[PDB]
Amino acid sequence: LTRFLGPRYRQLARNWVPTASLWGAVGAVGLVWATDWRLILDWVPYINGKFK
Amino acid sequence: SHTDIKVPDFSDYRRPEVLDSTKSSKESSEARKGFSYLVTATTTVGVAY
Amino acid sequence: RGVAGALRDLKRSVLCRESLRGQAAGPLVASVSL
Amino acid sequence: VAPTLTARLYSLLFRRTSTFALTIVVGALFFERAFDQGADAIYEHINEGKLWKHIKHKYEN
Amino acid sequence: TATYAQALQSVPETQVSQLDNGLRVASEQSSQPTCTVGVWIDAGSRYESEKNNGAGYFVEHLAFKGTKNRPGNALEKEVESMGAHLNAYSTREHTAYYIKALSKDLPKAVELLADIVQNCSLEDSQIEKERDVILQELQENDTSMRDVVFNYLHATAFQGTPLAQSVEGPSENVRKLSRADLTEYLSRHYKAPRMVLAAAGGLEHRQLLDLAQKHFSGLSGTYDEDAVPTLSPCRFTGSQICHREDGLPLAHVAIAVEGPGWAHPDNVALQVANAIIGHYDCTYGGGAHLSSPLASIAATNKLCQSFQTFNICYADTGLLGAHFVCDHMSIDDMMFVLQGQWMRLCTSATESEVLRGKNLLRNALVSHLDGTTPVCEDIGRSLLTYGRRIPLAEWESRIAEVDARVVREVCSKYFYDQCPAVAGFGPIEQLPDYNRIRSGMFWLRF
Amino acid sequence: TNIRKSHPLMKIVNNAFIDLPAPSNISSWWNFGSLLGICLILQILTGLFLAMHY
Amino acid sequence: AGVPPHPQDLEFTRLPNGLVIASLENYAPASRIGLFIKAGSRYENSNNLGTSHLLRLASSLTTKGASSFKITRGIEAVGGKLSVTSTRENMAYTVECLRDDVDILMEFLLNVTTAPEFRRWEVAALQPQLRIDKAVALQNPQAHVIENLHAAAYRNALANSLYCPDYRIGKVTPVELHDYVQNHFTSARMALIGLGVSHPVLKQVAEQFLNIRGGLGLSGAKAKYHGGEIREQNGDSLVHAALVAESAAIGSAEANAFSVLQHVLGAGPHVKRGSNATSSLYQAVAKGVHQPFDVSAFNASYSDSGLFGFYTISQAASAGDVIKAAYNQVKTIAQGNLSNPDVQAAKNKLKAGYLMSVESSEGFLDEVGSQALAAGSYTPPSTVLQQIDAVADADVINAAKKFVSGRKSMAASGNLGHTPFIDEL
Amino acid sequence: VSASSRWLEGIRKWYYNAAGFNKLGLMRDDTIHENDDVKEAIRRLPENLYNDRVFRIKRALDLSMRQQILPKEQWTKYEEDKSYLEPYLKEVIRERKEREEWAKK
Amino acid sequence: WALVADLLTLTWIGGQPVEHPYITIGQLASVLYFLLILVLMPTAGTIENKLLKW
Ligand SMILES: CCCCCCCCCCCCCC(=O)OC[C@H](COP(=O)([O-])OCC[N+](C)(C)C)OC(=O)CCCCCCCCCCCCC
Ligand code: HEM
Ligand SMILES: CCCCCC(=O)OC[C@H](COP(=O)([O-])OCCN)OC(=O)CCCCC
Ligand SMILES: CCCCCC(=O)OC[C@H](COP(=O)([O-])OCCN)OC(=O)CCCCC
Repeated sequence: LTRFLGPRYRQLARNWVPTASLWGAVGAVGLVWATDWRLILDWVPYINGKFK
Repeated sequence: SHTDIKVPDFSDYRRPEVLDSTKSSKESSEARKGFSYLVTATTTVGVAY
Repeated sequence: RGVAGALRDLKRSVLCRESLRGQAAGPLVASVSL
Repeated sequence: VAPTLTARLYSLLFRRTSTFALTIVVGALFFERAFDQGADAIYEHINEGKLWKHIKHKYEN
Repeated sequence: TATYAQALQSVPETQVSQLDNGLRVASEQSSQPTCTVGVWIDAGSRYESEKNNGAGYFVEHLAFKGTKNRPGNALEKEVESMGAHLNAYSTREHTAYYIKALSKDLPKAVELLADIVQNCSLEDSQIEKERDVILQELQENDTSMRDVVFNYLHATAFQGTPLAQSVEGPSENVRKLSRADLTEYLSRHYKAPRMVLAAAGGLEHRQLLDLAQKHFSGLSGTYDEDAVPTLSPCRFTGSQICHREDGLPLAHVAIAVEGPGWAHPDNVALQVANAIIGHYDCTYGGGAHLSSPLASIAATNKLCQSFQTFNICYADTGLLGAHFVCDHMSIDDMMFVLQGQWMRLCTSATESEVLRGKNLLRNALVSHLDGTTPVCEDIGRSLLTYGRRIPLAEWESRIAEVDARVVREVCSKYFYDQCPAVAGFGPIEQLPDYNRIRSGMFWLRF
Repeated sequence: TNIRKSHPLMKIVNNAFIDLPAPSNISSWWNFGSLLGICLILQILTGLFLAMHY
Repeated sequence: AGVPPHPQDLEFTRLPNGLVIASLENYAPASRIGLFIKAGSRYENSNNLGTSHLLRLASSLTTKGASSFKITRGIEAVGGKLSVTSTRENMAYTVECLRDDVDILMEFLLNVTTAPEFRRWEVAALQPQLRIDKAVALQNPQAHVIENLHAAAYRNALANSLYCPDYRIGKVTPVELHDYVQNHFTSARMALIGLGVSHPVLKQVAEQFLNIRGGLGLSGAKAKYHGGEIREQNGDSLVHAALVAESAAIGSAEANAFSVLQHVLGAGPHVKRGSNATSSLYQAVAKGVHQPFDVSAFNASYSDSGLFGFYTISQAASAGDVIKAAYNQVKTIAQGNLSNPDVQAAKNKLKAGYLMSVESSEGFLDEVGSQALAAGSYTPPSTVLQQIDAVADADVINAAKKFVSGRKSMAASGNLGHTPFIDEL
Repeated sequence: VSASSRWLEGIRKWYYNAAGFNKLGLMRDDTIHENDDVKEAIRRLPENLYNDRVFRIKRALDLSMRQQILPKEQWTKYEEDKSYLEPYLKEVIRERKEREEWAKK
Repeated sequence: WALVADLLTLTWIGGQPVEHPYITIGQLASVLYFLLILVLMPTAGTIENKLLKW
């Protein structure tokens, strides 16, 4: 449990933070696009084709 | 005798950026890889739709 | 790397007389390392 | 001449697989609207005056 | 009491001088009673054409067989009688002839090197004798799978260029090479601006420069004719060559990407990354506890008999990668673990292992420059490639600059998502397809 | 060594769809094996969604 | 200007317990420390053959002060090296690292040499490495010929092979390893040599840790020359053969005579692809033999005996013609046919080769370590050249005479259908 | 050393006889769950202790089949329970802890 | 067996109306369910390790 507490294991977290942050954007944008989530999509310029 | 083994000529198959044997291939590596991956990305964009 | 010194995987062939010189011994020594 | 567009597309978007995916999911969002908008415009043009949305204004009130 | 940093300052400066005919003369003095002296020429198979390929390797067989002033045995008897040793070698870019002898035998040693480089006899009776000798050596080299697989790697990686050519040349060119082809090769390439007289050991730089004026002055230099050689770039090609031979008991595999070349500062960081992966042999003692994950896994699961990383440097190009030999059912596992370590270092290298790679390099650099002959080689080769001797204190500065960020950036620049040149030989049915190898050069998780 | 080869589940998928040695010269008439698999799955999905209303 | 510093002298010290410390401060960036031990294969007997081979392979097993994991990772972390070199007389534990890390590798060296545990399971896991080590060594045909040459020459204690007999692989026990270290790794059988290290710290280390009192005294188990022949019919392409007679123990003046005789006859080339003009053995065989071959004088000098002769490589059908031609060439020197210029050129090859063999720290450390055990002293090179100059032409002749008249030992491997027995020479 | 430490030992002997693996002839280290550390320690046992462990487990599995136990005379006495595996398992754990401490740097 | 009897209690309470005192018993049995699995049974295994001296 406490094997992963040290300098090297914090360096590994540093190296994968830019990647893990991008997969979260891929998942987030993929969730908004797949469900047509209007809360987020209404703020995008070209996808305002709703005509409420 | 293995020094007789020359590699055949692939000039009929090489892309235009890779024809000159005196020009580095690094100058066109990004463009060549970008094209085939643009084909893959556009394909995934189509299947996603 | 392991070493065997005496001159004072199929390895290869030594056929001609030029490559043979130096092969004849001249006291064994066995070295081992990491 | 600077490197071609496909070269700057590779190093900037396609090198990392994570950005390669972010490019696709973002390209899928705009492609859907642009393709559905354009494709519907071709269907309605070929069928002008026949669909209900064309004869809709006659029966407003 | 002296620290490691202070010991790098104590190494004597390498004194460099140049004659009026372009011949550079370099030396590193010490207190030794012995010394090494030689001539490094900027010639090799990369300068040869397809018709005269192997000509330099032919001249190497004739360099010690007689001169105009010392015909036949006369050269050997002088070298042997003073207890000296005479040697030579030829790569794709450099040719060298050097003598090991006592310090008092310095003037005779330089005199012989001059008579060798300038006044080679090349008797027709001797050329026919060496014709059969080189042919036997070609048959001998065929049995060394390591020499074969690395010639294949050059053949496929630099296909269509001079670097694809091997040093020995093809069997047909050694049979039809005339004396005129060889003299044409000598007058064209053995020119004073392209040679370096290097020495190391107990000797003052003055007597070397005097002997340089005394014996090498009679050499056309600084303007031969409108026949100047110039090395053009050499195209690298992602490709694969597979010599299937199931009669051999172990497979040989060499895989590599394109390296930058001699002068690029990135070679230091690349060598640090290669040192982390390191090398393995079945006679190593460490086995499972080795630091390198590839070596540990290779020893624990017995994936190979050996592997080695390499960074081969040429002018503006090179071969960066690894070579291994293994059982026919371990070629896939070995390729998988190898590529996984390239990708791991490209993306997620850590600080401690990078320090190990820097320490392995510091020990390798100082252990190699121990003896007059290694230092004499470092002097000669560096003056041709770098145009100077890079002091050990400068190598330490460039090594100390490397950290984990440098390795991740530098490894990704040359490894990540790049087309390798693959060469295989032996029972290689299980060698992965090139597309699968090419897919191992990136990670979908990254 | 390799997770794809040693895991009890992935080794069956690996030895069937990934690392299976297949001939280098099978033509388009060998595509109908997978197409039959797709048709069977395609008929089951649509078949099930029709059973929610039939 | 560009000149080097003033080179220091080698410090040398004998402790009253028999230990020998010798150090040189060369101000190099690297340091090198060697512990040389009179524990080579000669101190095995017929009940523990191969124990010193397995010991040579066990340098990274667990010690009382450092586990096997720590030794491997600890040395590699600083980019260091740990080696074990063995001869029939000595074992040499050598350690290399940058001079800022001498303390770390010294601690590992002492643990490996003075506190090995030889754990039952670690030793068992290491047994198959004997088969791999021996197989890699014995693919040089020179190795097995010289194993058999010593097996044929001596009744005991040098007949013992450098490599473990096959029947012993897996049979060497941890008790035998413990007993081997307690008996032979003692103060009066050891020498602590160091480069890039100060003399006080070595002498300090020597007095703190290397004071192991003798479990077995300096053995008087003298090697007894007997002579004989071992022949190995195999499927090699060429016949290897060595013909030898008892010559002289190392350090004696008669040993220097045989070393000069070695270079009068020829031992290894000086020119890449050269005809070897100054080698009288090679020219003597090339007279009556026009096939590919090689021939070299063999010289092996030990503490209490020696073997001098020559080594031949030839086609199977030319094996007798090559051996008889070479042996006759030694007879002409024993009959007096030896010029003074011939002896001077031999002294130049010998004197030059000795100096060249100590250019490097690796070769210098090995020479100082061997001198410390063989002689209990350090003889500088200028004194060594002085001893070579003292060899007379008559001494070279009498050494040839001792070979011609001495009871021979012979080892050969190949297709031996035309390889003579000793009595046929 | 005192009357209270005999009561802690008293309940330990109670729990020992309540655990009941002594009724099958087993020892405490025979019952341990085999993880990677335990498997290595068992691998390092000398031949005699390995063969003894194998037969006790075999005899206990034979009893568990029949739903039987040994006579009380042949039960494992708490005072005689030999921790034959603990010194080997302590050393295996100590080595792993060292590998895990090097991995942190 | 406290987990079984506590589950036999939830079974009994489940087939009864939501009225006094079944409301309180059903809440106690519900907490006892998750407390036995998450807290008590793991703690017993640790106590048992100490009594055997490991
Ligand atoms: C709940 C909400 C969740 C929503 C999530 C939405 C996410 C949308 C997709 C984004 C993921 C992309 C992953 C990726 O891009 O990695 C897949 C792989 C890479 O491509 P690559 O090899 O260029 O390497 C790439 C090398 N680089 C990176 C250096 C350039 O993509 C390929 O290879 C395969 C492409 C071929 C497409 C056809 C597959 C479908 C199956 C058959 C369809 C027809 C019959 C059913
Ligand atoms: C090999 C797989 C299958 C085949 C070849 C198949 C074929 C057919 C065909 C040809 C029809 C006639 C449809 C029509 O004329 O309108 C039909 C009807 C039907 N099938 Fe399937 N089917 C398959 C699988 C399934 C499965 C797995 C289910 C249920 C989960 C299913 C549910 C139905 C239903 C509810 C109908 C009646 C609705 C209709 O007629 O469209 N089918 N099937
Ligand atoms: C896992 C199953 C999820 C089912 C969601 C669903 O079917 O779609 C509902 C909304 C529709 O978008 P909205 O802008 O009308 O929003 C209307 C809000 N009711 O989409 C969402 O908002 C997606 C939310 C994802 C959360 C996990
Ligand atoms: C939801 C998205 C799932 C993504 C999985 C994926 O694409 O599989 C990997 C391959 C390409 O990667 P590679 O085989 O070069 O491996 C790279 C190793 N570094 O892609 C394909 O061609 C496989 C076809 C999948 C059909 C379902």
